[PDB]
This record gives sequence, structure tokens and C-alpha cells, in this order.
Amino acid sequence: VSLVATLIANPAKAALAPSLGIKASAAVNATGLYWLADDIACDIPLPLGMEASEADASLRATLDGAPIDVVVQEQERRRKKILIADMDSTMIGQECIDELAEEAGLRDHVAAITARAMNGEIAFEPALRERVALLKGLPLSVIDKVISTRITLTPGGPQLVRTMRKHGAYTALVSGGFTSFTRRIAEMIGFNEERANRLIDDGTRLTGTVAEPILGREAKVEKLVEIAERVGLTPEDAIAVGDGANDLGMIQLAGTGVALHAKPAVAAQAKMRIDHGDLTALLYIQGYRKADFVQ
Ligand SMILES: [Ca+2]
Ligand SMILES: [Cl-]
Ligand SMILES: [Cl-]
Repeated sequence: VSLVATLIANPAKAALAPSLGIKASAAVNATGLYWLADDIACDIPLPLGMEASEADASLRATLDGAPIDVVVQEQERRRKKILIADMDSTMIGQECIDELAEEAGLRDHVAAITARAMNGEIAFEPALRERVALLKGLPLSVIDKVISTRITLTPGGPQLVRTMRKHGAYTALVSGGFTSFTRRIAEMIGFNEERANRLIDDGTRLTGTVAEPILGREAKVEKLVEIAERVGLTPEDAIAVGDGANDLGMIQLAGTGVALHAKPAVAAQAKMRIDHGDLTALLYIQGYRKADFVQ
């Protein structure tokens, strides 16, 4: 089966120089070298008979000290037809739950719990109830307040979703956060649908509870299964991306699963990781060229 290695830099620190790409491809006795974006990403088709683990270590040693990610995969079925993406710290810069906690004067106390939950040291569901209970009494106006003043989109997000939709993919934003945030964020970026938990309120204030059953790690796996079956595909046809322990189920089930700027224990578990590039990395992973992007 044919293999291809892809080298990916951050467009904001585009250090994949021509000379560097040439040296990488020689390190793996490669046939050709194909640029997907100048100074940012290139394809290196491995010669037949090389294990992916060899090419990976060879390329990483050659590139050591440079902010360039490495992934190796089979050339066929690179381009996926489903995207399922985590929201918090993946498509936006923030944790909505931590920003909400600010409005209760408890950002640090809640953020410390969030860090433990996204690292996998506590189960998602009791972590969520403990954090949300501290939001009891907040007026419903704080949701618009946080969205309009403190939530920012991750670089490359809109381009990723729009370029994939251009090529017929179905895109879903699937989050352990809250519907009141995902519905607006999904609209801003351009997802086909979103699914998240739900804050309970009395009409004026937050009750401090969440609608049950809570969506955690397994619920993201289930949404991936539901989507693929509905659109007449299989999870093998999907690329999944996240940063946290609650994304590892869908990252492991999808055909391509990406730990993006993941927590230390999370990245330790994922087969494919992106630590330097932004969300356009997922376009290059799939073999797209800059000429293909929606600008
Ligand atoms: Ca996340
Ligand atoms: Cl909500
Ligand atoms: Cl994985």
C-alpha cells in the first residue's frame, strides 16, 4: 500500500523552506516532493517497503529544532467527507465555561478544574456539574456578553470548514460546552450542524445545572456514528480534531484523528498530532493545495 508523509508549518511562522523540504525527502529516500503551500506544507511520497514508523523518526530527526509537524498515512482515502470538530480551545481560543466563571468571580477555581478534566484526570460529567453549579444565579445576559467580548476564532477554522464544504463534506461542531455558544460559533465559522450540552435557566437566571444526560466522551463517538450513518458513510470517512481527553473517543474511531495542540496526556495517546500548525493543517493532511482553498 502506498504511503505519503506530509510536513506542516504554521502559516504565521512558515519555516518549511525549499532547502528544508529537499533535505527531508532525501532523508526518506523519497521519489518526488510536492508543495501544497510554499514555506508551509509539502507532500513526500515514501518509497514502497518503508514502515511509517521509520519515515516518522527519520523526518523528525532531520527536522529537529524546527516548528514543523510530521504525519504519515496511506495516500488513498486521505480526503475525508465528514469533519467532526471539538469547539473549546480548538475552533475558538477560549474555554466558554472558564469565561462564564469569570462573571462569577471564580475564573481561576473553575479553570483549574477544566485543566484537570481536559487532561483526563477527572471524568467529564462530574467535572461539568461541579463547574456549572458555581454559575448559579448568573443573569442570562452574560452569555451574549462573553460571546461578543471575549470569544475569538482559531486561525484557519473558517478556511478549513469552507474548503471542506466546497468539496462536498458534511461538517459538525460537537462540544461538551453549551448550545448557546455553539449555535453562534457554528454559524460564524460555517458548520452544517452543531451538538452540545444545555444550560438550564428559570427564564431570567442560570439554575446552575445542565440538562441530563450529559454529553461527554462517549457522546462524541455516538454523534460521529449517527452522522456517518445518516449521510450514508462510515466513520472511516471522517476526520476528527480535538485537544482534550473527551475528544479521544472520536479521534480514535475516525479514519483520521488529530490531536491539535493537545493536552500532554492526550497527545501522548493520539496516533497523529499537530503541535505547530493551525487548523489549515487539517487541509494539508487531506492533501489539499492552497489553490483549492476557499479564500
Ligand atoms: Ca476542547
Ligand atoms: Cl446553553
Ligand atoms: Cl489516535
